[PDB]
Amino acid sequence: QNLFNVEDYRKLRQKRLPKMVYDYLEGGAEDEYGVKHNRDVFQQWRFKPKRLVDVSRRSLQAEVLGKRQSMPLLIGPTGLNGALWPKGDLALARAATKAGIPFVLSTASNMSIEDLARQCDGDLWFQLYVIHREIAQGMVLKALHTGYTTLVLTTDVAVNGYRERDLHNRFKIPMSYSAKVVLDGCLHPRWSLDFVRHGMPQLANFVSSQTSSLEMQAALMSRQMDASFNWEALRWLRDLWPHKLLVKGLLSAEDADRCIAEGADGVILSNHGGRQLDCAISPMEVLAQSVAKTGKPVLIDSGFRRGSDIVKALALGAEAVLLGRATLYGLAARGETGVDEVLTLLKADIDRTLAQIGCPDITSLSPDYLQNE
Amino acid sequence: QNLFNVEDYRKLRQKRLPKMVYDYLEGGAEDEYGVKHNRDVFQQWRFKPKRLVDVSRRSLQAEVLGKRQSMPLLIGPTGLNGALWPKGDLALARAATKAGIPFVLSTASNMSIEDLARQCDGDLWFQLYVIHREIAQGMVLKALHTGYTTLVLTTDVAVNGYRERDLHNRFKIPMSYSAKVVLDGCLHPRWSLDFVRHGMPQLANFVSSQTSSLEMQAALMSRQMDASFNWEALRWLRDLWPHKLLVKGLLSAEDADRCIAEGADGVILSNHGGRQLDCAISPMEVLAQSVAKTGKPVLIDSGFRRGSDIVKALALGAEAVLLGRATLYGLAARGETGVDEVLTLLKADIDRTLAQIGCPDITSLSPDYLQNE
Amino acid sequence: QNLFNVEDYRKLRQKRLPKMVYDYLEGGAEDEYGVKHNRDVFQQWRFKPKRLVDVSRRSLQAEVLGKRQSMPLLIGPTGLNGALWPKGDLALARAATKAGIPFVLSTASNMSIEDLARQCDGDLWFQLYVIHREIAQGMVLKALHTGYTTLVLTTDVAVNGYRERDLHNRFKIPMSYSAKVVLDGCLHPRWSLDFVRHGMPQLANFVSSQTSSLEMQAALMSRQMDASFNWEALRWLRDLWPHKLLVKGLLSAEDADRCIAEGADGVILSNHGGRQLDCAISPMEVLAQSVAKTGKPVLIDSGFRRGSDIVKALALGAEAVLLGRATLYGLAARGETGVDEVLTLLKADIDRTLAQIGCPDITSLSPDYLQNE
Amino acid sequence: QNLFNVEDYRKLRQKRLPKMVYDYLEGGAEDEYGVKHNRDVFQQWRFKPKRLVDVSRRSLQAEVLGKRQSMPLLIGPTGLNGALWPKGDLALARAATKAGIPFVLSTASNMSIEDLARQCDGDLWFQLYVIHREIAQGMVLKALHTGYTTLVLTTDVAVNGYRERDLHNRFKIPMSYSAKVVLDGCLHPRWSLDFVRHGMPQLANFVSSQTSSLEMQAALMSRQMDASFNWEALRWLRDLWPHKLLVKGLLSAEDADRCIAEGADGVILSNHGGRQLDCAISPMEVLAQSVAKTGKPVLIDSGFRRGSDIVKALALGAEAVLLGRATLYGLAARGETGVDEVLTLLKADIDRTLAQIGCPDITSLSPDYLQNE
Ligand SMILES: CCCCCCCCCCCCO[C@@H]1O[C@H](CO)[C@@H](O[C@H]2O[C@H](CO)[C@@H](O)[C@H](O)[C@H]2O)[C@H](O)[C@H]1O
Ligand SMILES: CCCCCCCCCCCCO[C@@H]1O[C@H](CO)[C@@H](O[C@H]2O[C@H](CO)[C@@H](O)[C@H](O)[C@H]2O)[C@H](O)[C@H]1O
Ligand SMILES: Cc1cc2nc3c(=O)[nH]c(=O)nc-3n(C[C@H](O)[C@H](O)[C@H](O)COP(=O)(O)O)c2cc1C
Ligand SMILES: Cc1cc2nc3c(=O)[nH]c(=O)nc-3n(C[C@H](O)[C@H](O)[C@H](O)COP(=O)(O)O)c2cc1C
Ligand SMILES: Cc1cc2nc3c(=O)[nH]c(=O)nc-3n(C[C@H](O)[C@H](O)[C@H](O)COP(=O)(O)O)c2cc1C
Ligand SMILES: Cc1cc2nc3c(=O)[nH]c(=O)nc-3n(C[C@H](O)[C@H](O)[C@H](O)COP(=O)(O)O)c2cc1C
Ligand code: NA
Ligand code: NA
Repeated sequence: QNLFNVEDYRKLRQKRLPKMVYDYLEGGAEDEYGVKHNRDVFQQWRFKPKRLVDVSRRSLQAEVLGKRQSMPLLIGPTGLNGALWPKGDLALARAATKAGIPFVLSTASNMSIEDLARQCDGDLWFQLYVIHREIAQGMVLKALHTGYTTLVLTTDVAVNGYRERDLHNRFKIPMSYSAKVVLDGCLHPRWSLDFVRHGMPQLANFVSSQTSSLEMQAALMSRQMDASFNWEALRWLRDLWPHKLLVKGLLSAEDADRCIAEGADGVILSNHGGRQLDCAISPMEVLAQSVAKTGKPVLIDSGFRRGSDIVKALALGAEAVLLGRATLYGLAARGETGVDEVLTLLKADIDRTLAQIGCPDITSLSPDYLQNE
Repeated sequence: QNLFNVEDYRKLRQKRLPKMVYDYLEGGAEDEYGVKHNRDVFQQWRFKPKRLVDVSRRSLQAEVLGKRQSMPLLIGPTGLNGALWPKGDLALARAATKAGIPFVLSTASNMSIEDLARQCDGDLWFQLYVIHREIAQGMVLKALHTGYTTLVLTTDVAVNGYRERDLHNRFKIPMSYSAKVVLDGCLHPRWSLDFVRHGMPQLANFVSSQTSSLEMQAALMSRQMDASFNWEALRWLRDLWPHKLLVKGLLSAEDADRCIAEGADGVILSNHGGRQLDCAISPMEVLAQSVAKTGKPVLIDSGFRRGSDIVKALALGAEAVLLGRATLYGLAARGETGVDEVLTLLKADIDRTLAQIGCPDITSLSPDYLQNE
Repeated sequence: QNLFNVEDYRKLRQKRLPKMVYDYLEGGAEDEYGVKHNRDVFQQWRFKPKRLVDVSRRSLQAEVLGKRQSMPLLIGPTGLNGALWPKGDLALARAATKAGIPFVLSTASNMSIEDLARQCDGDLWFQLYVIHREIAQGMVLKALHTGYTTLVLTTDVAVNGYRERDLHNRFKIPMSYSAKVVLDGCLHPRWSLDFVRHGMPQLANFVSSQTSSLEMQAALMSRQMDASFNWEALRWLRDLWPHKLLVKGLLSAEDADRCIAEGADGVILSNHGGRQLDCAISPMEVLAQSVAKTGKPVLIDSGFRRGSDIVKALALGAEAVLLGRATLYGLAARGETGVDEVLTLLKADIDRTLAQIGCPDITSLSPDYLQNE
Repeated sequence: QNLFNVEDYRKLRQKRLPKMVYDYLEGGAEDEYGVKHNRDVFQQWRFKPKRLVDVSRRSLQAEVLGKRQSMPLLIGPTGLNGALWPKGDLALARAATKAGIPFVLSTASNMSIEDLARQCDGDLWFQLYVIHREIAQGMVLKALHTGYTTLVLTTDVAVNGYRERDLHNRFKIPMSYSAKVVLDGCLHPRWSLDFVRHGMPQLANFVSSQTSSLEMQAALMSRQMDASFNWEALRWLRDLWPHKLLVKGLLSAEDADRCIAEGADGVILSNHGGRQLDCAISPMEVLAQSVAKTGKPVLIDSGFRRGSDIVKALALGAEAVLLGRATLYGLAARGETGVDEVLTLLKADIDRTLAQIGCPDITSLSPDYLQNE
């Protein structure tokens, strides 16, 4: 284990995964100015430590939507985790659970709402795309009836982002074979062996006797995307769903406030990890405004790789941070154990950062610890 | 092939064109800080999407100078397109009309005012350089009588810009042969064959028994450039031309306002794609100001390569964007089909961008969708 | 040789030291954005020279904590200098005294408090880490009774910084052998020979019959670090120590002011040379503010390599600058002579800088000689 | 002649000159952040052209210190031009004269005050270092008696800058032979042949039967530098010199104003081409302030390579721009003809720039043509 940070796991993923799958994981939209901006924006703050503060007893635990967890991270929703590691959705969820944090299941998961709730008893969240009311109500109810605590509505994939790595690779659900496909698979024998042994992953929440192939399932899922979803549909969802409701994919304090007005319990500021709109702002640019404007839980993702990144968001008011690629690196490098190791480092990293800035209780973070640069 | 954006066609044009011709198309003035700045300035804005907006039915069509077109782009005027592809002016013109947008013919075209109007029935514009009243009145009249709808006066080539790529290549109108020339032509057989079969392109609006070679046509054209053209000459032109009149090459709101005061119907903010003055501002720096100061159509060019670039200019108030090199890459790679394809990508790209930022009708764009950085 | 500045000695140290030891000396925390920022920040000021000032007689001497020295530098505290050169602590100490400046011995030195005082008669300072009162009182007392004039309390190593060079190299106190270790030692025969002849360096202030190996000494030292050290413990130390007391590792004027309030004689602004917290501010960002807020001696370190760096800190109000790596490069390249030489270059460099900016007496420096940029 | 700008001549110099001489010409002080800043600062302004202005008749001529010249450039003072080209001082002066502009002779020239006035009838300036009154009065009077019109006092070389290229090369007046010297001379046969044919250049203003070698002359010149020269000595000089007096090497409006108060007719803002103090401001940073503060001629140098650079200084108020390296490139590349060609380009370049920004009369330049960026 010569692995000391998230980036060491990224490097390991790139060796195990075929170029085509790594490009699906790593790529962003168009020129990828956005993913770069998602990282660079964190250099806009530096730390002003408070010295001679007793930090001998540190606590990372905190309340997210009124419920205590061991640190303010979550494993956020990502589709097709089964391309990365067998039963990857369950790997992630078990690691989140051992680490004391929630896991968010994707509409596009390779393991169904119900199979995951049957095999793991952590705090499971479900994320729903913007889709047409009928089959949406079908998923929401399966999540209700199996004990999912909070529902996430992702609003930033009405239409698909223009990801040119996937276009250059021809990475699309009807795959077939190719000079490049076979070659890519052959130079990555560990993954290909895993792939033959276990088979093509399925869009498990679209499976049935009648839609029994991936090509069939994806076609159904894209037919269900609803680019007309508006504030009215959100009220419909608020009324259908009795527990915690969050709106994901927002990039303004104004939309954040409107979501709360229509009944949301909180929001997730996000640009989908730079995968949807290359020239979108980072959510860090509207965090403090959205926190000040709403007074309700503001969570955030997009670009987080280091404990200092996370700490900066928490000091500006964020209730918690969702990990996408960071823990996905652990998954495809080393499976469920990889995810455990990444969360173990990030916890140690957050904990070390709190020590060095003189703030022993994570809930007492504030901009006072930041220099604006 | 793998052609998914404008840059992929640049790569393709660079392979087909001989180095000297590629350098005439691509180059800018002196150090080329200006062409660089023309691209970089677009990073001064990022997008704040509005979510939970119905974007299932999008419209790109808009009024330019009171006339509806399918999207707010134009193929702007560029000279010597016949160096890029046989009958290059008509190719560009036929593609613009299929796509539903105007095409602007250059004073320096390889096909004459009249011959283009006899071969294309789109919305044709004519651009006139600052030149001496006599032969200017001649071209203006040919254009009026052949049904051109709009006249644009280009005001930024009083003197020739200092383009050091052409100087180092010895790319000048008395060409002759050389070790390098022949070598360049021989390494580009598709283009050289096209050139041998079809001959030396000619300045078609300067052809006559007396100026029967390209050298004589260019000698005449540069002797006709009139660095004294002032506000008086503009009024003279305004009285001579009864239809829509635009002034191109402005880089201040004050000059824009004066152009409107002297009867112009609108302006084109431009620095000639960085080809005339390396240290000129980008026209994006004075776009919002010119829109507020004149209240008349403000169009713009210089630097546009991505749909996101175009959308940012439209949200700051521009009526439309003219393309120079972007559609010239398609022309020089694959002719009229290449041009079609580039316009097809840019229309889809603009449309996708509108979807992602939550603005379904292009006419409702505003700075509200922008963050200034 | 061709040794004309500090960087030339870095190049020389890098050739003699094995890669693992060079990485312990050179490395910083995590991404090393901090060490980079420590250098770059000096570019935020440029010089406005005053001309037609008589600068024929220049003086570098100045009062630090009321005591005259030949120039306003100190060799600050660094641990494990014996890894760089035999008797490295004494070499540094003997060179400082020849140059007329204090030397600060580290808690983590390879030569004991008492043995250094028996072998050098300069102005010796002792730096104490934040540790448990019992053995702290022991070292403080050894230093008082052996004639140390100043005590500095380093407050920024509650927890160890995350230095990934050492982790990737497996550079840890239970070392052992390896393919890479032996290879590294064999490619650096001068250093390896020195190491074989002289043995494993020891934490000399933690030596006893029971902690008779380096592993045991380091085990003891890290168990003695006291993350609870607070303002109360500082008063305790203030009463225990009768002479000059400084607090090192501060990064705010507010903490500086509190340190003065609790009896300290001055402070050292520091981020431990970027080794503890990658995203910490440079202390130059809070230098002028700390000087104005306390009105007491404000010293500084972190990033200094050029005489111009030093002069800029002095014009903003700093009483003196401590050197870490700069004089360690001289030590590891050429021992006590290397250290002498580096101090000789830096004194000449400071003196030349004063000549060029028209300020003949170092004590009259002021921001008036600076432009903020 | 494939030479279209100053940089093409720099490239040519580097091939003809031995590395050691090129490094003396090109190098700056220490890290050479200063020369880089001297270039980069010009990117802080861009141009806002005025359109539809009659620029058919352009004039470059202007008054410098009340005397008309053909363009507001000067060839400024540089020592050891005879290392670059035989009788280089006379080459430069003849080119300045054919181009209609003054030439400034250096104290450190390879041709004496009197020999140059005997062989060229242009507008000759003399620059004097800060030196001890006696031999200074000897040079000032020779310049007076031979018709030099203006005297320049250079105040920024009290002590020598720390130029590490010269230190690495051992480029010092007692040269001798060496592995590197002979090798350098052998790989540059054109220059070495020139050097044997004509001999070691001499500090011609320090020549006599008694100080008849370069080693003797340089020793005398460095003994005469007077780091005590102050405002009193300046008044002495003002009284000794009856014609125009300028003070060179200033970097503040305050010193500029003081020079005028003590009788100077104007100042030259300069940092000696980045050769004296790496971290000095560019003089462009205090140009507009010095122009506004004094109301007397403010000239400038340091960093000028392009006509746009020059134009920007003139629009901020500068009376004229002195060239150092720019015309020295022409000299060592191609002798007197090289200097002619460089000035011909720069005139064409200034003239083209005025056309493109719509300002036909150079005296009507103003900040109105600039955008601050
Ligand atoms: C405009 C909208 C377009 C829709 C965009 C949809 C993009 C989604 C990408 C679909 C990829 C389907 O995910 C599927 O995963 C399987 C197993 O995990 C992998 O399987 C495939 O890739 C590997 C690459 O070496 C090959 O060895 C294998 O033979 C091939 O079938 C691919 O990853 C893909 O077949
Ligand atoms: C601290 C202050 C130090 C004082 C600084 C003084 C630096 C000044 C540099 C002095 C160089 C004297 O300039 C003199 O020029 C002659 C002819 O032009 C050149 O002559 C020399 O260089 C060339 C290099 O190839 C050799 O071939 C030749 O044999 C050698 O003598 C050198 O340039 C130098 O000898
Ligand atoms: C491969 C991949 C698949 C994703 N799938 C989904 C998804 O199915 N549903 C969703 O709401 N967000 C999805 N996301 C977005 C993440 O939830 C999250 O917003 C993003 O990854 C955070 O950016 P980061 O990767 O830099 O941490 C996906 C992200 C990636 C990288
Ligand atoms: C090869 C080339 C030729 C051009 N010729 C003309 C021209 O003849 N008349 C004109 O008004 N503008 C001309 N232009 C400028 C363009 O009309 C347009 O202003 C510029 O290309 C826009 O910048 P862009 O290439 O970055 O899109 C030319 C540009 C290029 C690159
Ligand atoms: C190898 C090394 C060891 C150090 N050891 C100590 C130490 O033991 N105690 C301490 O207070 N500071 C220690 N420091 C920090 C230095 O005292 C000083 O604050 C820092 O080196 C200044 O930055 P600079 O290297 O850029 O000059 C150490 C620094 C280095 C590089
Ligand atoms: C090789 C060289 C020698 C110089 N010698 C002198 C000199 O003897 N006296 C003087 O006043 N300035 C001298 N200068 C400074 C120039 O006069 C001028 O200030 C500087 O070169 C302008 O910067 P630039 O080279 O970027 O144009 C010298 C500059 C160079 C590069
Ligand atoms: Na299910
Ligand atoms: Na003389």
